[PDB]
Amino acid sequence: KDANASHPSHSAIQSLSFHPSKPLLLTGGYDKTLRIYHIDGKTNHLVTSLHLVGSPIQTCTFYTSLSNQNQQNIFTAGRRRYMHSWDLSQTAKIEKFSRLYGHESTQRSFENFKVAHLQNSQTNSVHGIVLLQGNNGWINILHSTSGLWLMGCKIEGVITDFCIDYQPISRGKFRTILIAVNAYGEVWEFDLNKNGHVIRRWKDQGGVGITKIQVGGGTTTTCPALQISKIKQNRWLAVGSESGFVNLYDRNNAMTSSTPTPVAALDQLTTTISNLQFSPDGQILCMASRAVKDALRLVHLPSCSVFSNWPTSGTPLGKVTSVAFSPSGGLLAVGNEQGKVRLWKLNHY
Amino acid sequence: SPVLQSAYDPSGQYLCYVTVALDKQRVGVQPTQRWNENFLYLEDSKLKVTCLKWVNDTVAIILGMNNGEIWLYSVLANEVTYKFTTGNSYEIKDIDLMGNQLWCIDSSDAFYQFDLLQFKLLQHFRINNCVQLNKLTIVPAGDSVAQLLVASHSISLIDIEEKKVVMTFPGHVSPVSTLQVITNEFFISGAEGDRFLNVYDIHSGMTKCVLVAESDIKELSHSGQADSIAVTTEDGSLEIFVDPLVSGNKSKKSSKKIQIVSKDGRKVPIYNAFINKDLLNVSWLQNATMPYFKNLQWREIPNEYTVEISLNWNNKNKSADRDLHGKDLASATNYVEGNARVTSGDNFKHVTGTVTVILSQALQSNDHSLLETVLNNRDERVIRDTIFRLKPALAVILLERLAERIARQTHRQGPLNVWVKWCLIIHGGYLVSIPNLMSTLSSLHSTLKRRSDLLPRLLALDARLDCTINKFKTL
Amino acid sequence: STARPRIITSKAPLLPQQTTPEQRYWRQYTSAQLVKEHNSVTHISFNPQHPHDFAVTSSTRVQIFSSRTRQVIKTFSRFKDVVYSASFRSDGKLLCAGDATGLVSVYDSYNPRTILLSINASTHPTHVTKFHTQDNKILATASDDRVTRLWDISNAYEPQLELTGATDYVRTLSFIPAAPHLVATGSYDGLIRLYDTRSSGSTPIYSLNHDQPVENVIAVSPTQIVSCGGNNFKVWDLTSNKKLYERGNFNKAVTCLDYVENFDSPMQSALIASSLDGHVKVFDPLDNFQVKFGWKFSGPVLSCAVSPSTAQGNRHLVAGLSSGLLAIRTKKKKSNNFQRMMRGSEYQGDQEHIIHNDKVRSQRRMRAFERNINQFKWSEALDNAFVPGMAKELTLTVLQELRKRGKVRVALYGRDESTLEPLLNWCLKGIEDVRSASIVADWVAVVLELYGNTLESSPVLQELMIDLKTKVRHEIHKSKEAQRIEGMLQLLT
RNA sequence: GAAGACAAGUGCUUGUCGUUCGUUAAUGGCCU
Repeated sequence: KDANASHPSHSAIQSLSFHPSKPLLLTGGYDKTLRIYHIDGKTNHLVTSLHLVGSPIQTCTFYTSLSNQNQQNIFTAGRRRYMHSWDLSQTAKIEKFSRLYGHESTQRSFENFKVAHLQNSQTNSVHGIVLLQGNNGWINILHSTSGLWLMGCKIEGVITDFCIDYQPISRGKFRTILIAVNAYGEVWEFDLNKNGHVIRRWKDQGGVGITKIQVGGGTTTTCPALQISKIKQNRWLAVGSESGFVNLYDRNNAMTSSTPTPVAALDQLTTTISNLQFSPDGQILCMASRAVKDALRLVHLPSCSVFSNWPTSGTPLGKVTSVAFSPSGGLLAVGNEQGKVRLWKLNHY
Repeated sequence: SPVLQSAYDPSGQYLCYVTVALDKQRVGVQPTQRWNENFLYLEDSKLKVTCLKWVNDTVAIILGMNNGEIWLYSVLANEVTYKFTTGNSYEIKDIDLMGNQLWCIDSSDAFYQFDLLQFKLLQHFRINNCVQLNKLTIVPAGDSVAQLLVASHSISLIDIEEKKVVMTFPGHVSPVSTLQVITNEFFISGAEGDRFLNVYDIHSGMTKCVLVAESDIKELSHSGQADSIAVTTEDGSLEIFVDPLVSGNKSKKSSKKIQIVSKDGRKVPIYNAFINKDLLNVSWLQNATMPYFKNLQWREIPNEYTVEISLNWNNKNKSADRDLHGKDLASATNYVEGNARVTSGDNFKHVTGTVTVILSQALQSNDHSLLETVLNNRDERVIRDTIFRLKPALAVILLERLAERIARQTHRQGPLNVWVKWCLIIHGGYLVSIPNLMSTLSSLHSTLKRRSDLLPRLLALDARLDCTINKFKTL
Repeated sequence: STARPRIITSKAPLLPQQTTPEQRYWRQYTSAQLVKEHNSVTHISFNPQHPHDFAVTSSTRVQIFSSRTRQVIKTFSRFKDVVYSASFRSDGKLLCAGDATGLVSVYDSYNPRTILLSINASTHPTHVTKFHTQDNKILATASDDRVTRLWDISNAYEPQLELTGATDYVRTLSFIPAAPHLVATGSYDGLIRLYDTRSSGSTPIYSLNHDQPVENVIAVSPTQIVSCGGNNFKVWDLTSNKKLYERGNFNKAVTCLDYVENFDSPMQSALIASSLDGHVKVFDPLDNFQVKFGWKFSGPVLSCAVSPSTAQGNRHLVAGLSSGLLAIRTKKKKSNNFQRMMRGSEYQGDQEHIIHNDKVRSQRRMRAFERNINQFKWSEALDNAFVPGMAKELTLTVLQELRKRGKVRVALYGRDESTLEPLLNWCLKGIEDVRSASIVADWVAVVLELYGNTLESSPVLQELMIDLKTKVRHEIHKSKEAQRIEGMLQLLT
C-alpha cells in the first residue's frame, strides 16, 4: 500500500527520507508540509504532519548523530534564506538557520542541501555538518547544531550537484571527502577533515550538462551508518547527465587513474536525471527522471544491466520526482507529481 | 490497525505488542499506568509472530510463531533465553502456559507439551476428528493440566490422560477467535467477524446464554470473578457486560459502552481493553505505533460514555523561546507612541460702515467660509466700531474662533491680535460676569500660554545671534 | 536580541479644532461636479432597493441619474405643469411624480415610455407624493387643498382614506417604520400632525406645537421623528409626545432634510439638512444632534439627499440649489503545467497536525534619514533631512532625534560653507512656529558658536543670519504680544 | 596635599601611576 494513502498530500512530493534506524518516512513538497508517515507492510499511518507557513520544502532529510544516537534532527529547507531544523508531547522545537555567519552574498537560497558528518581530528568529536549550494561555485559548510560557518569551498563554473564520500583511516577515525561537480564534468574532491583544500580534480568522460552525483555502495548522506565503527568507504561513484546518460565509476580505479574511464555508460533514460540513489548494500542503483511519466530505471550492479522485468508498462509511477530506499528492509518509496508516494519491496533483501 | 497482536499481563501492568517495522516485526513492552525505546527485532523478514502469552524468575513472554520454534523472551534484558523447537516446521496457531506445562497447536493439529524446568518436549501427540485446530485454553481445575479445550470452527474438550475427546459443542460458522475459560463451569467462545459470544457449559454442554455485541468482536478480557466481561470490538469501541451469568433472557446486549473520541471530532480506534476489580484500562494508539493508556473506574460511568483526549489536530506550535509573535520574552518590548493623543497641561476642556450683522450671522451659524471674508479688513477704526455694536453673547464665540485661527495659522498672529485685544476691552465687563472662563476661553488661554513660554529661548537665540552679527558688522 | 525600534515621529500638544474622525470620513465626498438645470430643483430621492440611482426633479422633467456614471440615464418629459416630488417605492420598481396641474402620475422606473398610472387628485397642485415604506401598495399624497389622501394603487380613482384636519399647505409628510397605521403629516403653519389610518382618519391623535412652519418631517427612529422647520430644527419623542433637542445653528430657514442609518461610517447614523444658505450640515442622534461637518455651495439649497445605507459602491451626496444646479459630491471606492507544477502554494495548513508560523511581519519601509541614523552616518543624515520636497513635520523629527541620541556638534563637524545653506534656509521658515522653535533655538546656536569664524569671510551666510535676525524680531514681538494678551486673562478672571 | 616607582642631561637633575595616607584622540558603530 502507498504511504500517502493514509492521508494524501496536496503538492508534488519533492523529497523523501527514511529514518536510519526507525521505520519512518519523511515526505515534503511545495505543500509546506513535513508529513512523517510510519512504514508498515499493509497499513501506513501518519506519525505527525508539521505544516510550516510560507516555507516551501524542496529537500528534507533526517540526521542522526554518530556519537549521541539520540538527537535525530530533521533538516528541511527550500527556496528561502532559512533552513528549518526540527528536533526529536504537544509542541515542536523548530529553529531556523537564517544566519550566514560570514557572508550571505553566496547562498541566497538554501534549497540544495545535504547533511553529512565530520571529525574534528584534534579531538575525536564527531558532529554533523550541513553543506549548501551557493551563487556560482560556493559550497558552504555549516555546523549542524551550533550554526557557525565552518568552512567553504568554491568550484569553478556552476555547481549542479555535490555528494560526500567517507574514508576510514584508522581505529575510530575517518576523513570525509566532498565530491562536487561543474556543469562540464570537472569533478572536485575536497578534504573536509582538515582545512579547505583539494585532494584531486578530474574529468568525467562526457557529461556536457550534469544534474546529479551520488556516491554509494557504503555510507552516504542519505543512508548512513550509526557509529564510527560501521562507517565504510563508498565503492561506486555515479555521474548523472541531463541528456539521460549516467556514467558509473568504480572507486578502486577512479581514485588512481586521475582521468578515469567509466565502467559503463547507461543510456536507458532519455530526459534529465532527477535522482541517483544507490541501495545501502550497493547493488541496485536507481536513476529517476522527472520530465516524463514512467521514468524509473533500476540497474543491476556490478553487471551494469537494466532490469528487464522491472519496471513494466503497468506500473504506477507518474512524473518521478524523488526516490527513497530503506536502510534495512530493502523498500523503495517513489514519489510523483500527484503526491502519492508509492511503496515497493525488493524481495531479495 | 498497525498493531497486529497485543497481550496483557495478568493483573494489568504491562502489555507486549507486536508491530511491523520496515517489514521486520518487532515486539515491545510498555507500562500501562504511569516513553520507551527498547524492542526486540526479528532478524528474518519472513517469520512472523502468531501467538503471545505472559509468564507469572524474571518476567518473560512467550512467542510461538511462524518459523516453528517457541521463543522465551525476558522483558528486563532484551534477550531470548531459550527457544522451544517443534520437531516439524509449522506455524503455531495458539499457546498456553499454566504451571510449567506449556501447550501449543501445530498447523497440522499436533499438540505439543513443553516443560520450563527441563526445557524439554514431553509428548508430540495427535488426535482424530479435528482436521483444523487453531485455539487452545486449558481449565484451572487445580494443579493438574487435564481436559484442555481446543477449538476451530467447532469446540471440543479433550482430556490428555485418556487422549480422547470428552464432549463436543456446537461451535460457530466462522473460525473461533476468542476462547477463554472464565469460571470452573463456563467458557466464552467467539468467532472471527461475528458479533456473538457464548458461555458454553463445560459439564452440561448447553449454552447458558449468548452475549451479543453491537459490532464484530476482536479482543476480549474478563474479570476473575465472572462479574464483568470487557470485549473490544473491531471498529474501535468497548462494551462491558455486568454479570453475564445472571438471569432478553437468552441474549444479553451491551450494558455499558465506552468509546474514545478526540477533541476535534475525529474517532480514535480501541484495541485490547483490560478489566479488573473496579478498574478498566482502555488502550489505543496515539501516534501510529506508540500506545497510550487511561485508567478509569467503570461503575460510576453511565450506560454511554465518550472518553475525550487531546490529539494535536490543528495545534499551533507554541515555543518556549518565542512569544506569541516572533520575538523573545527576554527581548525588551520597545516603546511605541502609535495613535496616542498628545495634549498640554494648560488645555482645559469642560473644567461708520461696520460689518457687525454679517459677523453675527457668521457666528450664530458656523459659516467659516464667511468669517474670513469679514476678517480680511485691517482698518483699526472699523475693528473698534464692530465690537462696539457686537452682541456680548456672540463675542465669546468670536474669541473661540479667533483662537482656533491663531493656533492653526502662526503667521496670522499679526492682524488677529488686535481683534482679540479690542474684543476683551469692550466686552470686559460681561466677561467678568460669566464664571467658567477657563471653560470658554480655553482655546485662547492655551494658545497664549504656548506662545509665551518660548520667549527665554527666543531671547537666548537673539543675543547669541547679535554676538556674531556684531562680530562681522565691525569687521 | 531585540528588534530595533522605529524612529517615532514627533508631536506637539494638539491645537484646538483638530480633524475629528467623523470629519475625516465626510471630507472624502470630493469631485463636486455641477450640472446646470432649467429651474429650481426641489426634491432629490434615491432608490431604496438597489441604490445605484437617484431621481432629481426640475421644471416638468424628473431625470434619473446613476451612481456609477453620475450622468443622466433617462428623462421623464410627459408633464403639463411643473413636477414637484418624485419618490421611489421601497421595492424600487415604481416612482411617483406629483404634478402642479393637479393630478399625479406614477410609473415604472427606468421606463419613460409606459405611463403606468395617472391618479386624478384634487384640482389643487400636489406638492409631495410619497410611497409607503413598510407597505408597498399604498400611495400617500398631499395637496394645496389642505388634505392628504391615501390611495391604494389597485383603486386609482377613489381615495381609500381622505386624511383631513390640516390647517394650511401640507407640503411634507412621512411614515414611521415601527407602526404602519401611523402617518406623520407636516403643514405649513407648524402643528405637526400625527395621523392614524387604522381609525376613521379625519383628526390627528395629537400634534407637535412647532411655532414656525415646518418644511420636512423625517422618521429618524421608530420612536423619534425630526422636524425641519424654520430657522432651527427640532426632534420629538413620539410616545412621550415631547420635544427632546433643538439645534438653532442656521442663518436661514432649513428646507430639506434626509437621514441615513447603519451605513459604513465611524458613527452609527447621520442626519443631514439643507439650510437655504448653501450649507448642508450633518448631525448624528448619538451626539445629541450636534453639527459635525458642513459643506458650502454658492446659491441656497432647496433639496438635500444622501445615498442609502446599502449602496455597496460609490456613495453620493446630491444637493440641489435654487439656481438650477445639481452639486454631486461622491465618495469613490500562468500555464496549466505550471499550476500542476507547484500546487501547495495555496494550502495554508487546513488539515495538518502542527502549524508553525515564524515569518516575521514586514514593517513600513525605512526612510532616508532613518537608514542613516541606524548606520550612524549622522553628518549625512542631517543633509538627508532637508530635501525640499519633504514635510516639515519630519524635518523636526530628524532635528529632535539627532539632538537626543547623538549631538548637534557631531552633525556639524564636517560641514562646509555651502552645506550649511540648506540648514539655515529651513530655520528661516521654521522659527515662526512654536512647534519647532524650541529645537530651532539649539540647532542655530550650534552654528553661531562653532561656525562664527566663517561668517567673517563668506557673505552668503551673512545675508542668511541677517534675514534670521529680521524674522526673530517678528517672532519675539509676537510672543511679547502673546504675553500681553496672557496678561488680559488675569484681569477679567 | 604628601610620600613608593620610570623616561630626557655625560653621577643627579626633567613627568606620570593596575601605589598608600590625609581631605570638601590604535580608521575603530549595533544581524538575518
